[PDB]
Amino acid sequence: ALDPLSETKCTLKSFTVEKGIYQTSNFRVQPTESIVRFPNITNLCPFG
Amino acid sequence: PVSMTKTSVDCTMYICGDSTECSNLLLQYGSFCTQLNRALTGIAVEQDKNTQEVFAQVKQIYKTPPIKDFGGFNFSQILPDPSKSKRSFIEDLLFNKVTKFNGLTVLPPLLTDEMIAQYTSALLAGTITSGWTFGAGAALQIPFAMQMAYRFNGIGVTQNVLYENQKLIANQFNSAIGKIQDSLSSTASALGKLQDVVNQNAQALNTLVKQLSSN
Amino acid sequence: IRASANLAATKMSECVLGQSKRVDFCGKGYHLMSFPQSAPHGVVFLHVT
Amino acid sequence: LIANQFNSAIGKIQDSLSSTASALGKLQDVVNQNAQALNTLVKQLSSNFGAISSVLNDILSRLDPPEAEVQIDRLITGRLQSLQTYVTQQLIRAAEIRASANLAATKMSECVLGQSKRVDFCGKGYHLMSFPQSAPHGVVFLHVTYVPAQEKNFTTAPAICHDGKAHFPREGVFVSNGTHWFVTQRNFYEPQIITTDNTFVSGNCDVVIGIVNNTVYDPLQPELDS
Amino acid sequence: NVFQTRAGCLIGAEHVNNSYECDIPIGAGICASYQTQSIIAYTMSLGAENSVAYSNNSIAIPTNFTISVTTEIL
Ligand SMILES: *[C@@H]1O[C@H](CO[C@@H]2O[C@@H](C)[C@@H](O)[C@@H](O)[C@@H]2O)[C@@H](O[C@@H]2O[C@H](CO)[C@@H](O[C@@H]3O[C@H](CO[C@H]4O[C@H](CO)[C@@H](O)[C@H](O)[C@@H]4O)[C@@H](O)[C@H](O[C@H]4O[C@H](CO)[C@@H](O)[C@H](O)[C@@H]4O)[C@@H]3O)[C@H](O)[C@H]2NC(C)=O)[C@H](O)[C@H]1NC(C)=O
Ligand SMILES: *[C@@H]1O[C@H](CO)[C@@H](O[C@@H]2O[C@H](CO)[C@@H](O)[C@H](O)[C@H]2NC(C)=O)[C@H](O)[C@H]1NC(C)=O
Ligand SMILES: *[C@@H]1O[C@H](CO)[C@@H](O[C@@H]2O[C@H](CO)[C@@H](O)[C@H](O)[C@H]2NC(C)=O)[C@H](O)[C@H]1NC(C)=O
Ligand SMILES: *[C@@H]1O[C@H](CO)[C@@H](O[C@@H]2O[C@H](CO)[C@@H](O)[C@H](O)[C@H]2NC(C)=O)[C@H](O)[C@H]1NC(C)=O
Ligand SMILES: *[C@@H]1O[C@H](CO)[C@@H](O[C@@H]2O[C@H](CO)[C@@H](O)[C@H](O)[C@H]2NC(C)=O)[C@H](O)[C@H]1NC(C)=O
Ligand SMILES: *[C@@H]1O[C@H](CO)[C@@H](O)[C@H](O)[C@H]1NC(C)=O
Ligand SMILES: *[C@@H]1O[C@H](CO)[C@@H](O)[C@H](O)[C@H]1NC(C)=O
Ligand SMILES: *[C@@H]1O[C@H](CO)[C@@H](O)[C@H](O)[C@H]1NC(C)=O
Repeated sequence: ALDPLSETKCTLKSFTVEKGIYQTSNFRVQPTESIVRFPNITNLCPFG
Repeated sequence: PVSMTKTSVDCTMYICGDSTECSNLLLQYGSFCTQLNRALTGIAVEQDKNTQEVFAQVKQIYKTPPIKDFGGFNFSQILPDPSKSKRSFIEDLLFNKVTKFNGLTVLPPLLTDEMIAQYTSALLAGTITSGWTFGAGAALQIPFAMQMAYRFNGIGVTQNVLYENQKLIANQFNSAIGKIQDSLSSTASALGKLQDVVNQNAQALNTLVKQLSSN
Repeated sequence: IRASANLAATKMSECVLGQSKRVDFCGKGYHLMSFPQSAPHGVVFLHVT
Repeated sequence: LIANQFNSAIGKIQDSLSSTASALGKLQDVVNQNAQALNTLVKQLSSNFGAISSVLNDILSRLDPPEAEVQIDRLITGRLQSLQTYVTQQLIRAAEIRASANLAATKMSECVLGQSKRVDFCGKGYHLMSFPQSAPHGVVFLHVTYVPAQEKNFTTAPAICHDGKAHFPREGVFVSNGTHWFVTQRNFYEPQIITTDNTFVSGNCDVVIGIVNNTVYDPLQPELDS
Repeated sequence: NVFQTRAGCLIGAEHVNNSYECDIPIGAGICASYQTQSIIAYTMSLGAENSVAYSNNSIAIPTNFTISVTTEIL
């Protein structure tokens, strides 16, 4: 994960890479918040 | 058909999209997906090689002169239309008779449709002005009324058949082209073969997507 | 597709860049010439016979 | 000259081959792909496939048959699935070679054993003849082709009138150098005086488009006068 | 130093106005190469354009030839 050259070496399982275009990874935006929602009930459930 | 839609698939996110717990379990299956992702890559490159070999048979991009004095032969429906993508009239009909978040991406082709039309302009440009010679060497301009008289000389028909019938043959060829337009214009069943390639690929991916719903 | 491409590549090689003498290779009849026309994911020929 | 051109032509093949290792990319790809196939095939043996270990002997040492058979089954369906993929890969790849061989078998049939007239079947240019040369897992051809080199513009006309009859070239096309009209073969400028033995008569001037006036020599008249 | 192409957002490459032969394909007719040094991306050439001096009364007939030898591998 050092740099996009290092990625190519890691994917090709080699320390030398030729001319060309290499598909190596997948850009993915990471999540930034956590959203937890449930309908507001205040009734304690009567398992008792 | 010449090329397939250059489909590309991501192994992990198709199978375990946004899941660390699932990607680890996939790793115990070794190099399976690296193989799959490789094979589809091998197809993808070959597609551009296919298009490269079919069209890019000529070294220099030729252009027809403004003079259209082809002894009566009317190409204006197959030569590129300068007033539009520089595509011929008959080309447009062909384009018009033919018709996601799970890692199923499409890579764009190397030679784009505008690019292709330049090749098919040259091959047509060399064919009309130069005959066969532009394939074997330096393109030699030949008067078109001459060139038929070689082609007729090529099927055991004496030259003097052409020139003595130059006017008629021109009309027949000119009229011949027109009926192609009507044939193409009327029915979309003319282009079944190309349509078949897309539909199969659409089904293949369409089937591929639906399998995500199975238990 | 790959085989079809070569056949296409072949056809534009002999039948466009020249005048093929293979009967029923450039359409029914004694071949004269052909013109390619592009198409989505394929090629279309107009064999003049 | 043709001798020297061919000899020198042969020599350049050495240098292109001697210097450029990528001139033989195709064959090298065949080996590399197969080498990749086997290596992947070998490596799968290290995969656990969900089994407690990827070393078959380890399981049998550690587990009694009632349980090990479950783990062993996991490896079996995996590795067997791996051969399935590899064997399948070979078959398609084999057919790809199979078309190549048949195409190769073809090219030696027409192009080597004869003189193909399929343009661009035997390398760029009008084809002459060719030689095969062996190679690892493949063959290499040295197509000898005729490619014209130097051009000159000339003014042409599809026919000429002598006595009002239309004359056409028996083989070749008409040209002029500006003052005199010449017939020449199609792929190498070689003029000759246009005479009755070069041309055949068909129709008359009033139909041909672009016909031009000229003088056609008769070989026989001087013999009669003499 | 960011180039937007139909295939996506290309980072790290200079865009060049000139055309050359394709060295690394990219997509959408864009081909890249390493040239003097940096990585450049450009609209790939289809070759040198060459009009033909067509007319209705002109003929172009070779006066000299070559014999070439082409290596083809299968
Ligand atoms: C089924 O019955 C179980 C028996 O309880 C009786 O029956 C039910 C029906 C109720 O009516 C109940 O009120 C009856 O007493 C029942 O188990 C009981 O569950 C509740 C809730 O979980 C427990 O209450 C908890 O109390 C502790 C207090 O702990 C201190 O006191 C105890 C006394 O024994 C000491 O042992 C401890 O060490 C502590 O010193 C609370 O800490 C705890 O958490 C929260 O509650 C208080 C306010 O109540 C808050 O202030 C705290 O900060 C916490 O936020 C519970 O409140 C009760 O102890 C437990 N009974 C016994 C005997 O342990 C069960 O829940 C019923 N329902 C089921 C099983 O579904
Ligand atoms: C070649 O054919 C095209 C159409 O087949 C001709 O364009 C037509 O020209 C006439 C005028 O004579 C117009 O009335 C039509 O509307 C045109 N049709 C189209 C589709 O543009 C063109 O003139 C012909 N050229 C030659 C040299 O014969
Ligand atoms: C065209 O070619 C002819 C060859 O037939 C040239 O005519 C000859 O020119 C030489 C040079 O002085 C004379 O010695 C010959 O007597 C000419 N032949 C005849 C039959 O007159 C002619 O000069 C060339 N013209 C051009 C413009 O190239
Ligand atoms: C070839 O030469 C003949 C003469 O032998 C030309 O015939 C002349 O044609 C014009 C046009 O109709 C007539 O007005 C003359 O009367 C014709 N000449 C004679 C002597 O009758 C003929 O035109 C020439 N061909 C070309 C293409 O120039
Ligand atoms: C045809 O071209 C060949 C080369 O392609 C010419 O051969 C050369 O001729 C020159 C004379 O000026 C010699 O110095 C060279 O040694 C020749 N080359 C070889 C390889 O032998 C030839 O002269 C040309 N012929 C014509 C008629 O133009
Ligand atoms: C013939 O004339 C055209 C006119 O532009 C020119 O481009 C071409 O080079 C000429 N051919 C030769 C062999 O000089
Ligand atoms: C060639 O076209 C010109 C028009 O520019 C015309 O004057 C001449 O007669 C034509 N010649 C032939 C042989 O078609
Ligand atoms: C190409 O030249 C134009 C000026 O005509 C300029 O606006 C553009 O930025 C240039 N592009 C490159 C890549 O140099």
